[PDB]
Amino acid sequence: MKPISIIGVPMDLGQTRRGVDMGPSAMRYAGVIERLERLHYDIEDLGDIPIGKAERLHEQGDSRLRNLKAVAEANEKLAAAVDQVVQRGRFPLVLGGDHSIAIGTLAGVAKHYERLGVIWYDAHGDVNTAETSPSGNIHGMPLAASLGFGHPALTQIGGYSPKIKPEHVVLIGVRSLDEGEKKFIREKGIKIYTMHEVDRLGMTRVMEETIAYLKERTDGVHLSLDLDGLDPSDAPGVGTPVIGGLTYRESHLAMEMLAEAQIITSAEFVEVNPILDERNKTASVAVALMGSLFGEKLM
Amino acid sequence: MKPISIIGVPMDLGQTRRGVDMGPSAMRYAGVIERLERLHYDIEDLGDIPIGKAERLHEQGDSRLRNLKAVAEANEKLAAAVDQVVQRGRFPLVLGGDHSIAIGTLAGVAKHYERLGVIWYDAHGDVNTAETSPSGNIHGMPLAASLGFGHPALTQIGGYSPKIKPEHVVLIGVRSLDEGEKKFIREKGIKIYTMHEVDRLGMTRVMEETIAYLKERTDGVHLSLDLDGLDPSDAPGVGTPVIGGLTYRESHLAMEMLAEAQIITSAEFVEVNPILDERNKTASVAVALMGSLFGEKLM
Amino acid sequence: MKPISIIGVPMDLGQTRRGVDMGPSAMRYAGVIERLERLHYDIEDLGDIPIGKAERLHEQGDSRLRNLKAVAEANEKLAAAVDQVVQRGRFPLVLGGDHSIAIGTLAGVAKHYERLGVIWYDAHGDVNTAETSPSGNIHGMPLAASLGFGHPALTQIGGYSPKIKPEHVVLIGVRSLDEGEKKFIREKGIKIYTMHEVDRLGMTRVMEETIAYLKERTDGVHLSLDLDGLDPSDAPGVGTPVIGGLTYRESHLAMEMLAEAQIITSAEFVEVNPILDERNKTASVAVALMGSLFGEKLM
Amino acid sequence: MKPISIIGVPMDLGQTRRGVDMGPSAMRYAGVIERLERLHYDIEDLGDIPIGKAERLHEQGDSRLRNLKAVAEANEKLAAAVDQVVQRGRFPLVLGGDHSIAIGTLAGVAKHYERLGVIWYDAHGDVNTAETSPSGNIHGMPLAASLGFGHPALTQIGGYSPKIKPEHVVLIGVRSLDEGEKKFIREKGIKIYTMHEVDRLGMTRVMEETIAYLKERTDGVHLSLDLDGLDPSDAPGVGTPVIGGLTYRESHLAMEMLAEAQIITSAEFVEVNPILDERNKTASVAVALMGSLFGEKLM
Amino acid sequence: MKPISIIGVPMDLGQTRRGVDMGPSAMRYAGVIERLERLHYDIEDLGDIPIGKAERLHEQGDSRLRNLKAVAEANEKLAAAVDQVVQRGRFPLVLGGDHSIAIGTLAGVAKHYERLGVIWYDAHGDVNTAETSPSGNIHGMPLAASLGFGHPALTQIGGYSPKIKPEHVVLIGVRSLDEGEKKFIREKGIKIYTMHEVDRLGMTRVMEETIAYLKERTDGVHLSLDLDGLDPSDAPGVGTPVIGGLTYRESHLAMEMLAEAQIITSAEFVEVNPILDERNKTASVAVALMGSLFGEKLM
Amino acid sequence: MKPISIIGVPMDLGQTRRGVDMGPSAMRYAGVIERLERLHYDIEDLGDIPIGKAERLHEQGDSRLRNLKAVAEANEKLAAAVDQVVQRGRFPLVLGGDHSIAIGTLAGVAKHYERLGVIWYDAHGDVNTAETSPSGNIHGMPLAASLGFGHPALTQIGGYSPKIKPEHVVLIGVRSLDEGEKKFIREKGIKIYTMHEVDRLGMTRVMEETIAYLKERTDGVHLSLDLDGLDPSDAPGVGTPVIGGLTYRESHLAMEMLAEAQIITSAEFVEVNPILDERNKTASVAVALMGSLFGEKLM
Ligand SMILES: [Mn+2]
Ligand SMILES: [Mn+2]
Ligand SMILES: [Mn+2]
Ligand SMILES: [Mn+2]
Ligand SMILES: [Mn+2]
Ligand SMILES: [Mn+2]
Ligand SMILES: [Mn+2]
Ligand SMILES: [Mn+2]
Ligand SMILES: [Mn+2]
Ligand SMILES: [Mn+2]
Ligand SMILES: [Mn+2]
Ligand SMILES: [Mn+2]
Repeated sequence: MKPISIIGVPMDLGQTRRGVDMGPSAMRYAGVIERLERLHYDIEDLGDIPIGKAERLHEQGDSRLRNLKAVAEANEKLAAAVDQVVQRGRFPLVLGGDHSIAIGTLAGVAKHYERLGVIWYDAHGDVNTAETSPSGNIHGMPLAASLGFGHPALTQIGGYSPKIKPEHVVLIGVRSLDEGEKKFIREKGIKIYTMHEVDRLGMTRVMEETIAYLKERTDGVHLSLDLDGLDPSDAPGVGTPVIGGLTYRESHLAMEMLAEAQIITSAEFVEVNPILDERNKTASVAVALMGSLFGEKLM
Repeated sequence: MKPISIIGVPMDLGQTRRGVDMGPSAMRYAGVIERLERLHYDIEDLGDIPIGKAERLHEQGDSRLRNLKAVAEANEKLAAAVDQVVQRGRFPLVLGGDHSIAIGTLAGVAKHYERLGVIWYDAHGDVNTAETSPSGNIHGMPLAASLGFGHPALTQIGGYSPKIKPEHVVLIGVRSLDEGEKKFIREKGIKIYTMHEVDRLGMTRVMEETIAYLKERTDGVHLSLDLDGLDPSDAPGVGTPVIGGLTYRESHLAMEMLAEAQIITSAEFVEVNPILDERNKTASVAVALMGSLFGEKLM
Repeated sequence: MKPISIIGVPMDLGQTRRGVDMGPSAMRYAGVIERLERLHYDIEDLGDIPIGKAERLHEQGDSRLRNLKAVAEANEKLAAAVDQVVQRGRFPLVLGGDHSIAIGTLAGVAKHYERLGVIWYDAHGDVNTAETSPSGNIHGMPLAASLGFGHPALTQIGGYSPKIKPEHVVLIGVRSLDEGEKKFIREKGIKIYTMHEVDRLGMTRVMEETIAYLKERTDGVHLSLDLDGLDPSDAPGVGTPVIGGLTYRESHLAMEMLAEAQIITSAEFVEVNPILDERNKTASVAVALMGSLFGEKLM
Repeated sequence: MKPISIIGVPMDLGQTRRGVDMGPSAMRYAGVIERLERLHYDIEDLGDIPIGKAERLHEQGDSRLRNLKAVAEANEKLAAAVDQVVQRGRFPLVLGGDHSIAIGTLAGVAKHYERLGVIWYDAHGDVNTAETSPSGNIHGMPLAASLGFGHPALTQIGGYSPKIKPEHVVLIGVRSLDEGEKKFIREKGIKIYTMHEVDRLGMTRVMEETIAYLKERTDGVHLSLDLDGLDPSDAPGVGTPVIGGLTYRESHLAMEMLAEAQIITSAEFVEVNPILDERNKTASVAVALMGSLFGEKLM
Repeated sequence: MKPISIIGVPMDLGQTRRGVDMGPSAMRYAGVIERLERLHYDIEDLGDIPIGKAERLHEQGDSRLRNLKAVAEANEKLAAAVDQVVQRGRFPLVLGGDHSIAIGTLAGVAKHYERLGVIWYDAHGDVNTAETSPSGNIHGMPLAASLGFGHPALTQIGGYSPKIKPEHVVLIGVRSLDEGEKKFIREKGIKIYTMHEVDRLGMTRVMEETIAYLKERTDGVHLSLDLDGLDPSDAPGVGTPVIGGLTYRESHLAMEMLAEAQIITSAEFVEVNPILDERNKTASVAVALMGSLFGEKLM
Repeated sequence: MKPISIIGVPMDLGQTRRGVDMGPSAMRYAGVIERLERLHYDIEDLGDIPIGKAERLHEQGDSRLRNLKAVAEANEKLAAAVDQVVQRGRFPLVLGGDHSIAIGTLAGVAKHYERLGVIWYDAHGDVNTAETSPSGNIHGMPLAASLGFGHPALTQIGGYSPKIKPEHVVLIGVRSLDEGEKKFIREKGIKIYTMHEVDRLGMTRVMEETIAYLKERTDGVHLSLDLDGLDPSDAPGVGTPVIGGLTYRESHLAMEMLAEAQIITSAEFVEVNPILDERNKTASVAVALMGSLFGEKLM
């Protein structure tokens, strides 16, 4: 198996902080390195991408895009870092705060694939644009931006766009969308398994369908896992908790299936928030999930 | 869609209080009005039904029927209020404390239908009578009384009985019954999905069966939802918590299915107890469930 | 039905204590006696088996087998006590601390059956030997020892070995194994339903398969239930909690199914740890499960 | 186990013959006696119930009820014979032609049970009445009549009615119904697993659900198996073949499950028609199924 | 519902006859008209498209495209007839011999839809071209030709091409392909459920996936059912029987699901061959399937 | 891939002939050579092993072992032939009559492996001994003999015993056993999937479990396929047909799975009986199964 390179991006740049910047530190504390070493991986921790400060009481920036400069600049550096990791033939594993970092991760990865697919495991769709976002928070726009729909500053990160096509994205666990997002998912024809579908189909079927779909049409698959995809009972420490989510068992099963499938070529675990967490529980859950993603088997 | 009229009944009249009288206040605090307005409903909050005080230690009374007078009188007023709401062509949404208020809600509603059905979502069956009740608490007798079995002060509320037939009732989530209640359910032939059946069949099947059953034999359906039907992990703040209940996901799914089905013509969310709740969590869960019942869709 | 005899074994003899010695007391506090009496059983509480003190860091002993003498001696007594209970035609119900006591329980029971089967409900396999155990804790070796694999001091308890054959054991809820344990399960061909299988098959199917399997090849079945088989969210108070376990609902269903099946001829509920418990919750869960195992029905 | 008494009823009394009268003879030829003796049963063959000749043309009668007198008289005698068998503490095994004989079998059996359940394994519902039957054939009315619906001549056989309640009947394999039958099943609330449900659920689940349902509400269960419940590829020799039926494997499985369950207290295998059979194949299939029902195990 | 217009195309134009020209007559004999009338449809039988005689040897023939002129001319007329039926707002139901007629049916239908989907139920893929066909039989090329890959004579029928896009086609029951066909399916990315997938997934899942797939991307769906998709045990009378096919039960279920889905806007049942049939069995099977496709329900 | 060498053994040496001696000829007629050549294999047909005539009545022969000399001598030659094929680095494919030839095939193969596993696909167990056999037919003893149980004449073939260990055998499709055979399977602990297990688990799961089991404990696997493992509807022409068997689809799937698995190192298709076959159907089924076993894929 190829070596892994961890990159942490302690970003918490929404209009107001959510504590997710501490995510990387918490997951490191939970033992992500050690967990992966036990699985016999050659893994390195490149450290963290530097993040600019958020907008003070009065600074320059776009109303419709909170902390656009800092967000874009951080993502530009991440894109470079991720690109290099891939260049070196290593698997990039990005740990983060804001899901906004998916813009940077996909920017560095996508250029290396003809048809890169994406499994967006999240409670939210993240397909807002400056036009549709009620808040202007870029963390609610990473998927749209990566599809080539968003502010120029975000869609062009890495020097190109789009990074992926809508037919190569599969949303899982979604249970919170803005009307514009519903319209977007709908009009762009993005495959999506809302909690409703998981309830009616069961995670095993959802995963089999997802894996088969992407496998038959992509040459690499990126897993963008937002911990809030899980229910707050299992993952209390997240930036924006939403009730009615995926259980740890469903998520653990999903990771094992992806592992077996061997389709994931890059991944990122984001939005861990120590402020709402209980004794680093969520960070530990993230690490266990990474463990399964990377081959850990119960027998 | 027709307008909605909310009626609160802050009743906590068992032998000893359980804190459920604060349920309506908590659900209002959780934003029930606002939640429904966003769905574009013409909704009004009629306020609360006045409740008489509880009897003390050694007052004159019926020990087989704790606080019979106050309970009956409050239910009589509620029946009148509900009746008028239906008269006005509005949907009655009763919020409450004791599940005893079902007697009043059904009294006001039933007379307006030829074959009114009932979905009793609860951890308990509520089919005790003065003869079978170990406690004498009327909150453990609402369903039986509404079916016409029990003591007269309760069965005659609204000026008639019974309000419904056993063949039109479906119990869901039951996991706590007295021997007499098991005998009652059994002898009266009441359809029931205990936690065992939900476990073996899955909520989607349980709801499909329920919806079809009632649909093919009633002209209106009343939803009497006791928050303790959900597991205390999801709904800690209830009058009488019972372990091993329905998850919020199963309940959310159930409400969405009922909404799609369009069979619910009146509803009541009861037994919310702020004293055992965690930061109004259960009240918020009640409101989210109401949201789904009234059309809120995740996509 | 035959009478029940409860035997408590307050053992907490791993290298370092885990608080499980308080398990019997906690379960008695949760009302195990009363619960069973209500089901109309003739039940007695024989009390507790005396346990020798643990060894201190620099004392002569066996590093590969922590507290071997005290563990072996306590199990020898238990075996005798259990044997007598069976002799009297009573059902032995052992309550405990360390799962090591399974050696004693099986020693007293097995000799009374031609083909005794075992359902090992646990988060761990407990099939380590002095050779494979990283810790040397005997509580991680009870199943192997009972199968005749391990150090003579444990395998010979009761004056014989093995107590059971690998084809008559079914592991359920396993999610934590040492490599040697994986090899053992594998090479010995022990039937096992890891959390993965429960996720894919569902508890109803797992239990039907298990019950049918053992029923078609044994003349008695022993249930060795380790509370840590349940998820720490339901059973926080256990010696060695492991995330991703069985829910109380799945476990309650399992017990009801076993009861219906009438195959359990002896049982033991172990590893309850008051130190990590929340208001005797886990002890209460243990008692509710016992209640189901012994006939308690929700309707 | 109790002794078995075989009773043959060579009835072929629809408007026009279907050859099913030869059913008993064919099943005897297929070795039903020998098959059961090998299982170590004390079994006797009481012989055949005498059947009156059918109405031709210039005979006073009714079109709404073909051969009502002969059918009724034969069923009256069968009821008596069956009654006596039960009186003697023996298991009544009726072999037949027309499924109309279920009227007689149930008449003799039911009176000996408080809540007799029925598993109706058939391609048809058999719930027509003189009013709903397009043909007037009584073989299409046995279940309805036994439930107390139909000509008094049929509903009163044995001197009472109804023999069973709708809540204690489970139809399996149904794939051919008249509109009135659909209405009947629907309005009476008879549990039914059409070929659609078997396809979606699988026979193992169908049988587990059926067995549990009846077990939890009856004190005896009668199996009324019409060979046409099986697909004509497995059972070509039947009175009224209908494509899309149960396989021999599903039926064999069902019989094994019922045997395990120990719920069947009486049974009848009917509608075998030598005229459409291939080398007594269907008769042989009936006997193999009876073998499984009575304990024959493949290992 | 809209009216139906049946069109028969008695074509048997492969290099050597297969008897499928008699298909339309056999299906009419099996009662297709009467079957649909009972379902209350306004249906007409337009009769048959005239078919030119086949080349013998010493004529203007083509070993790469057997009977190209007659095949093309017949399909041109069929296209016109189908077009007119659609024009009239009627549902075109084409009955046939060679599956080559799908060229004509799709030519008349497709032009009326933006994104016409196709469910190709067959034992074969029918995606050969003059270049890849070992035989030169056009009946092995209808799907390819309709996708725009084939001789101009076939691809241009109706005055346009292609009639459909590969993303809108779903093959079901395939079990017989030429290497070139495997390459074609593969390279064009046509969704296909071979018998292998049906075996592993089950027909219910195959149909749910298929229906959802096409529904989310087409504005009309054409069903091209080749009776050889069914196993020769159920459908013996077909032009090119292939062992290991779909059962009548799976096919019947499929038709019911499509009916429920309401996605089929045109259909054709082809390749019925009276010469290999047993008492018009296959023709009767076709009619029962049409009955289900058009609303016939077993309850 | 390595070359294949076909060896035919036209043996029909039970007490009375069953026509299976013609099996090799029928499978050759069905095109086994041609089928494999198309898959691009270097394959040779070594011809047939000479078989001695059988005893009549007034001739030397053991009733407990019908035709022991001829059977043993034929198997001795076969063992030699198979041994040499393996020596040459070729895959031995034995075609046959009596399943007794498994003794010879395993004798020639096993010696070349440390832990040879066996998949015994059959309607019968073939584990009788001279002591347990009701008939004395050696064709009902090949598995037992190969396990080292039976007449020295059979157990010692090839100059050694046993050829395999019980832990390395998996029986599939069994549905016909003698009591002694049940005891043998049971006591020796041979893994077995009776038709019951296939019904409850489905062939995909049965095969996955089988493949994994053997793979994790053997260095070569021999497939001993008796055509009677399939249901007589699919494989009518077999020596001893037994109703209720595996479908062609399940068998075809099984072969495809084994092929994918790459675990089969030798194989034999036996018991084909032209006398009960319909137009060489069973022989053609055998060849299609061999085609799948050797790589034939439907897409
Ligand atoms: Mn996000
Ligand atoms: Mn999120
Ligand atoms: Mn209640
Ligand atoms: Mn309650
Ligand atoms: Mn343990
Ligand atoms: Mn444990
Ligand atoms: Mn019938
Ligand atoms: Mn019938
Ligand atoms: Mn075709
Ligand atoms: Mn075809
Ligand atoms: Mn054999
Ligand atoms: Mn055989």
